[PDB]
Amino acid sequence: RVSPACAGRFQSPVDIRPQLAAFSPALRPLELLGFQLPPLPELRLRNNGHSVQLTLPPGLEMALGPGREYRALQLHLHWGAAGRPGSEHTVEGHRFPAEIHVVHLSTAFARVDEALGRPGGLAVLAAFLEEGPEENSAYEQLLSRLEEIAEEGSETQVPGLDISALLPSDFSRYFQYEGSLTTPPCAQGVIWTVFNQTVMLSAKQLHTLSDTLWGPGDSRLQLNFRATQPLNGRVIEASFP
Amino acid sequence: RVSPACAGRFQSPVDIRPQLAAFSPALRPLELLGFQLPPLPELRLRNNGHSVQLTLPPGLEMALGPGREYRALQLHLHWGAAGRPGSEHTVEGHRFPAEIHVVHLSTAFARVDEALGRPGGLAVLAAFLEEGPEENSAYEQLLSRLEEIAEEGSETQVPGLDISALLPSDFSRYFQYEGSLTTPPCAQGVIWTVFNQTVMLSAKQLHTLSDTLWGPGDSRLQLNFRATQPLNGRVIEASFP
Ligand SMILES: NS(=O)(=O)c1c(F)c(F)c(SCCc2ccc(C(=O)O)cc2)c(F)c1NC1CCCCCCC1
Ligand SMILES: NS(=O)(=O)c1c(F)c(F)c(SCCc2ccc(C(=O)O)cc2)c(F)c1NC1CCCCCCC1
Ligand SMILES: [Zn+2]
Ligand SMILES: [Zn+2]
Repeated sequence: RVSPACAGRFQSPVDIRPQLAAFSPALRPLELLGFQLPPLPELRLRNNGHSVQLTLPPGLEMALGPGREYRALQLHLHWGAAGRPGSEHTVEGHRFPAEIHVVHLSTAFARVDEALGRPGGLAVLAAFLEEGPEENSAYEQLLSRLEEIAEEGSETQVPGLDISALLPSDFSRYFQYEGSLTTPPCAQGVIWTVFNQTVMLSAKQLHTLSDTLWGPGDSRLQLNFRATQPLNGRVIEASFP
Repeated sequence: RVSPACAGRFQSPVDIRPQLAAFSPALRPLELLGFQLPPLPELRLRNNGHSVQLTLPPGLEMALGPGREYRALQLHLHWGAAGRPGSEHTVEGHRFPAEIHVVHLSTAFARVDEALGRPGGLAVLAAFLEEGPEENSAYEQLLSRLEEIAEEGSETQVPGLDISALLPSDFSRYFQYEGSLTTPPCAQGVIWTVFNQTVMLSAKQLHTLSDTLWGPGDSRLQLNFRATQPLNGRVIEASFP
């Protein structure tokens, strides 16, 4: 009730139906610069009670295309529980075990509050997390620290790492649509890019993610995804036919 | 010299090469509501020395897509001289006799100065004017008042008119890209939408447009178009296959 933007017509997340997506060959491969960080200075990894977030340093540049430039602010995760998936986006009604969001600010804006609700002011890179056979070493750097931040509102410093190693290797094949933040204030104008390729974590890693953190009260931080929102006439674009 | 933004990477106008345009079926028909203005109140028509400009009232609403809405501010024209075309955009190297620009402000920005340089802050609808056998009634309402404002800096008031009648037939067929103002300050982040189809004016009308107005000094106000700029990797989109 408190935030009217959460009742907007063009909200996220959405159910991606690839057959109804529009092939748009203007959608070129995503470009990331400066994501391969040195170990120092350290970054802050926080259990904010709704997700686990990693705050990103200055100098991480992302482009959705020529002239569509962004700076990375933060990344965070959405996940489920034992035997329950918890991605935000779905594909043909299928929910994936978890989802990573890397949130960026258009280089036309100095602050988030100026970008909120402005077209293209914020851009999110989203990838699904699925079970694979191997321990994912980039994820392990964060997941091995969740026990330190089990309590709601706690944080810890972690060394810099290759942030791009938390995303799929295929930056060419993706869906793109305009939507909203998935937490209040649910501001619209957010460009969502959802990778075709998924990222693989071990079963143990997925369990660590869903079973370690606590939220508000004595409740487990689990199932922290927003319900699917209707496209309401928006057409999802795809970078591939 | 005065405006370094004019040497930016993502400037307008550009040469449109339809075979290299990217078709995206997500580009829906343009929606223009409130454009059928009544005779009163009257509108300001001004020779500002670079173009002739019609100030538009509040209530002219335009959408480039779902939730991507705009309000029209003004329109103005670009033209050549006797036996010389003066459109700004070109199509496969062909320059048309003239070009009309309807400039709009995004409904996420209260002021033009906030929108300048921000992606999608300003949106321009552009149409080519070419020679036809018949006098165009819509354009005559404006062209017949240019003699009154021949001197640089002079202005008059004209009755309200159907602004949409100045535009081409099919609102589903257009090209679109992101670029700049074509005059200082050459601000980037402008969404340009160029109709596929043209509008037709008589040879007398086109002569009236190019031969009536005076600029700065004792110069005729003619050939008021900027040179073609490189795409620099931008891909022009098309709303039709
Ligand atoms: N999917 S999402 O991008 O909308 C998103 C969510 F769905 C989220 F659920 C979250 S976590 C909840 C918001 C929050 C709460 C507390 C704190 C803190 O105490 O430090 C920080 C954040 C979350 F942090 C984000 N992303 C944030 C949204 C906040 C405003 C925009 C800029 C940062 C991205
Ligand atoms: N093609 S374009 O849209 O870039 C464009 C031009 F190429 C133009 F050439 C123009 S006219 C030149 C700018 C100007 C000069 C004086 C006055 C005045 O004293 O009233 C007003 C305007 C012109 F007005 C516009 N459009 C205006 C750009 C300048 C003002 C900021 C944004 C509104 C659109
Ligand atoms: Zn999120
Ligand atoms: Zn213009």
